Amino acid sequence: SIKPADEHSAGDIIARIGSLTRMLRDSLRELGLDQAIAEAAEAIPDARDRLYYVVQMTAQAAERALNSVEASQPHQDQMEKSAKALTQRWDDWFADPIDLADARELVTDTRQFLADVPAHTSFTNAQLLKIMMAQDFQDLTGQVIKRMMDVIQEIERQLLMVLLSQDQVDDLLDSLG
Amino acid sequence: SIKPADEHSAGDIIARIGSLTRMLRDSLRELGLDQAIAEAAEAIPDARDRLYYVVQMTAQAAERALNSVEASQPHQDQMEKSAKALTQRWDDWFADPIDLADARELVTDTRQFLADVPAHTSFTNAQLLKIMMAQDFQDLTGQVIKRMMDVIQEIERQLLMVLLSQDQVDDLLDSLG
Amino acid sequence: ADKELKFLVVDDFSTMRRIVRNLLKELGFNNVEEAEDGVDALNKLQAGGYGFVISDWNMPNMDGLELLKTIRADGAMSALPVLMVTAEAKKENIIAAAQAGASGYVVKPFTAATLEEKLNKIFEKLGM
Amino acid sequence: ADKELKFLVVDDFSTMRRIVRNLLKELGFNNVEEAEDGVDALNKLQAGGYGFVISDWNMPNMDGLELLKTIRADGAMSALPVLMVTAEAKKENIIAAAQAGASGYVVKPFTAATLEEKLNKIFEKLGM
Ligand code: BEF
Ligand code: BEF
Ligand SMILES: [Mg+2]
Ligand SMILES: [Mg+2]
Repeated sequence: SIKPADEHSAGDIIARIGSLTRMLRDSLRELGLDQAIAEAAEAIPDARDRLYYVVQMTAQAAERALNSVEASQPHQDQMEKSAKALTQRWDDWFADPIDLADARELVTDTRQFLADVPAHTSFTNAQLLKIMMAQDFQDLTGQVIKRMMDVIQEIERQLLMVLLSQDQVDDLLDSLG
Repeated sequence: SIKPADEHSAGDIIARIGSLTRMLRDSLRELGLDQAIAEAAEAIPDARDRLYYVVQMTAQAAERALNSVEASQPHQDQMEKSAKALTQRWDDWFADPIDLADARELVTDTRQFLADVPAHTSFTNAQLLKIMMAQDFQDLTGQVIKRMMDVIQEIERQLLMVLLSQDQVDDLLDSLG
Repeated sequence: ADKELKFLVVDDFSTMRRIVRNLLKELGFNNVEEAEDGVDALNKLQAGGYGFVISDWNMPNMDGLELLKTIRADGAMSALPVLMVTAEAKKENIIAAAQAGASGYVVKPFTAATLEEKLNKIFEKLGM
Repeated sequence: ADKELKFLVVDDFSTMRRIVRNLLKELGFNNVEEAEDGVDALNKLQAGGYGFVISDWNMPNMDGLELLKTIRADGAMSALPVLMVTAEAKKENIIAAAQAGASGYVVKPFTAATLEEKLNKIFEKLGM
């Protein structure tokens, strides 16, 4: 370390960053962009709620139906093995030695099946309404992506200036009207 | 307009904005934050794809199931009116004057129903797999909100420094292995 | 109400028009048509036949409140029933649409029970 | 394969663990357990009994590749079958998990047909 001499000290470099620092602090502070970059930085604390909202609705309307599909399968199952159970019983009565007794018991047991179908068939058809209805989350979860994309657009030009229930709704309309 | 005189001209004010302008341009340009605010502004062009992705998956896995529920109802319906149709036919045969003829035709027609149940019951049970399987979008649509929230975090500190198939996957593993 | 009654379901989201279509199918109304915004809605109301309208508020080209006042101000559709089905919940907007001449108001997410409940409350006061 | 075979489904998303549970229920495997990350996964593999593992890649605390090398390096679980079911598709990661000792690799979104297809291809080479 012999050549040269009059060389910037560690302080002189830091000394300089400080000047550029204050200079910055103040161009923004005077041109009023100290403002701008502060409206965009405080938007982030919000959009994190909207993106954590879309994941709420998602983990819901996705476990909701998944729960119907969960409870509708048992009935499609039961109702199907019984029809298959009886289709067998009958094929046999009709192939085996006539047995009037079994002929009665077979009619009794299928008239029973005929009676239970509705219970299963209905329920399963009521879960399909769960699955449907419950999906509404798109429209909702969708309008929040509608807005949250408009916000990400401002936060964009702000760095462009600087760089270029249903029960309450009735209590209302009915209490004031 | 009589008092005073030595007052800033329109030019002098603009003249000044320009000085604060260049001063800004250059504090950033030298402190290297001309950089930073440019990595965040060019992230926006991306996140708009990820938020338009989450709406793709949403409008899909939401029309998919809505389509199963659409096609499963007809079968729960048909299968139920038939069971009700026959439960009636039988109640009558058994209450009305004995008619051996109708007794045959009634057994024939319910053994038929017993045969069709599976076709309906299965199909409906195969649409519940559509509805299930198809919902996978949460995990997917979810990991993109995972990432897109990490990005909105950088774009945050960048304004804090400045302001404080499955067929190809086998062609691979099998062609190199 | 007459089951042939012609409905006009207006909303910018497919998901949500289809969910209301079905809900109406369960209620027996199979003469239903869709619209994606205020303008397209008025375009069909121009064709004629409609006797009942269910609309959302937030939509491009012409929002719901604009479509509501447009129908209430047109001499040939002024009394056309209009049930609001939207996500807006600020007492200030409920009032706003209320004073604009809204037949009814339903907030999303809503139950199938709630839709029928307000569809009948509308057929009741209009003797439909 | 023996229908009592104990499976360990590891993934950070509920939606996705439940979708694989069911898929396995349709295949007859009712002895299945869940895990939300590499660590919790190893915690259960510690309890013992498992003979088959299906895991995702991207997960907190301990990702999938870390869980793969951990099992392949432990003397008491080294040969435990490990089928990968993740979203990563870069040939570079497929290779990476491949060289790490992955039994199989399934990319999301996948078909029920594809899961069974790779679950059997794994039972085939291991004579399970
Ligand atoms: F879009 Be609506 F106002 F819910
Ligand atoms: F989260 Be895995 F990698 F799809
Ligand atoms: Mg809308
Ligand atoms: Mg994951």
